[PDB]
Order: sequence, then C-alpha cells, then structure tokens
Amino acid sequence: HWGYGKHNGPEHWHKDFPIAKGERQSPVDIDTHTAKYDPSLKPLSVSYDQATSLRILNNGHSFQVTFDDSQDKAVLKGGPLDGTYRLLQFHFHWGSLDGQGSEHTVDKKKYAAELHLVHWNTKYGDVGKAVQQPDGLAVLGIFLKVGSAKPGLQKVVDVLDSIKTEGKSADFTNFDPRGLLPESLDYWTYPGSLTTPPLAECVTWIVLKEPISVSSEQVLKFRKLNFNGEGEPEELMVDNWRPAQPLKNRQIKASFK
Ligand SMILES: CCCC(=O)Nc1nnc(S(N)(=O)=O)s1
Ligand SMILES: CCCC(=O)Nc1nnc(S(N)(=O)=O)s1
Ligand SMILES: [Zn+2]
Repeated sequence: HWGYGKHNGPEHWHKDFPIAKGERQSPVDIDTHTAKYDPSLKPLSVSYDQATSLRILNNGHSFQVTFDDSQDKAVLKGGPLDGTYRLLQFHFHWGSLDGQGSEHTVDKKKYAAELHLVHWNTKYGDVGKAVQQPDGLAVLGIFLKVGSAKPGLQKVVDVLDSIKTEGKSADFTNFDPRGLLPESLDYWTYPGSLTTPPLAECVTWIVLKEPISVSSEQVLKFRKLNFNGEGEPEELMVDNWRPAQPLKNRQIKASFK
C-alpha cells in the first residue's frame, strides 16, 4: 500500500495510480515571477462562521479534522471558483525538519508544513462525485513557517496524543478553522490534482501567499504522530509530502500584484 517510504513513496504511486504522470498533477513549484497577475480574479470568499467540526483522525498518511458538509455551513466561494464549495476536512503535510514539509514550493522554497482545507463543489452533490469532475474540489493551501506560535492551532496540537497511530480518531467539535488563516487572502491559483492517491485531477488549487507562523513546539507535536498502527514498528509520521510535479501546460495566476 502507498505511503511516503523508500519503497512505497511518491515515486511509486504511478504504478497503482497512473494519473500520477498526468497533465495537471499537484503540487507544483510556484514561480512567483512567472505567475501572472489576473485582474479578473475575484476576492476569495471564506465563510467559516458556521463551521461544525466533527472528528480528528489519524489516517496513516496525515491527521485530518472532519467537518459536517451536509449543509452550506463552511463554504469557499469567489476567487477563481464558480459556485459554492463546502469544507469537508483539513489536514497537514509536514517535514522531519523545518526546511521541508510543504507540498507546494514558492520559488523552490519549501516551508515546514502545509495546511490543506479541502472543499467540494456543491453542484456535484457529494465529494465522491466531485472527485470525478475537473472542477469538483477546491483546496485552500496555507504554508506554515516556524517562529511564533499560532494560538488557533493549539487545540489541534493538544489532541494529537490521542490519535498517535493509524486509525485512531477522537471527537473534535467546536474547532474554528478561521484561527488557522493568515491576514491576507492574496493567492495563487492553478488547476491541479489531489496530492495523495487517487491523485484525481479534480482540484482548483488556491494557495495563499502569506504563510502562518507556528511554533517549534507545535510542529514537533505533528512529528510525534505515527504512520503505523498501534502494535506495529513505530514509524514517525514525518515527510508526508509529495514533491513538486511538472507544471506542463498550465499557468499559475496571482490574485495580487
Ligand atoms: C476527496 C475525498 C477526501 C479527500 O479530501 N481526499 C484528498 N486526497 N488529497 C487531498 S490534498 N493533499 O490534495 O488536499 S484531499
Ligand atoms: C476529474 C476527476 C478524475 C481525475 O481527475 N483523474 C483520475 N481518473 N482515474 C485516476 S487513477 N486510477 O490514476 O487514480 S485519476
Ligand atoms: Zn493535502
């Protein structure tokens, strides 16, 4: 089964998910000098006031916080998007050290981690149907650098000891994802894919320019998670990021000058 190890990592994924060598794979390097400012791009609309978080889960490749997506409660609209996208879950990708961990890079710069808020287009009714559509998902990507703590992240970090190993989950209600957002909603956008299997080419990527700062203590708690299930040889959940993929016939657009 797929993972991030020597023998099952991103370089192996194409064997089970041949779309890994496709025409709109993610992540990519964002060359800031080649991204073109698009004045037609609308401001992003992030409406998270009524978000209902449900559970936090270790799925063996990341940890994710899941939300109630049975109603327009936490929605993403505007920006490059047509229509309304419901927040399904967020999760992170991080490194073994602070110089790696993000999936997207900015002028080849890797960040310590990358937060992905995954949303699906309500015109497709459910996420499984949306993953089959070229405009089915919108993932909001936010870079994490190490410095000052992010207070809005602390409730996440403090529960990770209860989901150390693959398959553990816990109630995680009343978490407000607005506490994970940077000040600016300036973004880059491009058509891409899921960055984990099945690597489906269904994502409008919206990557924020402004990183959030998290503390070394906060990221160290990410790195104490395990890829393995309980009772298995302990393999620390670190470096769960896919490297940048060929841009091919794609243009990255910037919402800002
Ligand atoms: C689509 C069903 C649930 C889901 O969210 N699957 C994802 N697979 N990769 C994602 S990423 N790293 O691009 O945000 S999300
Ligand atoms: C537009 C949604 C679907 C998509 O974009 N891509 C894929 N269709 N089959 C794939 S496999 N077996 O490689 O994972 S991927
Ligand atoms: Zn992700």
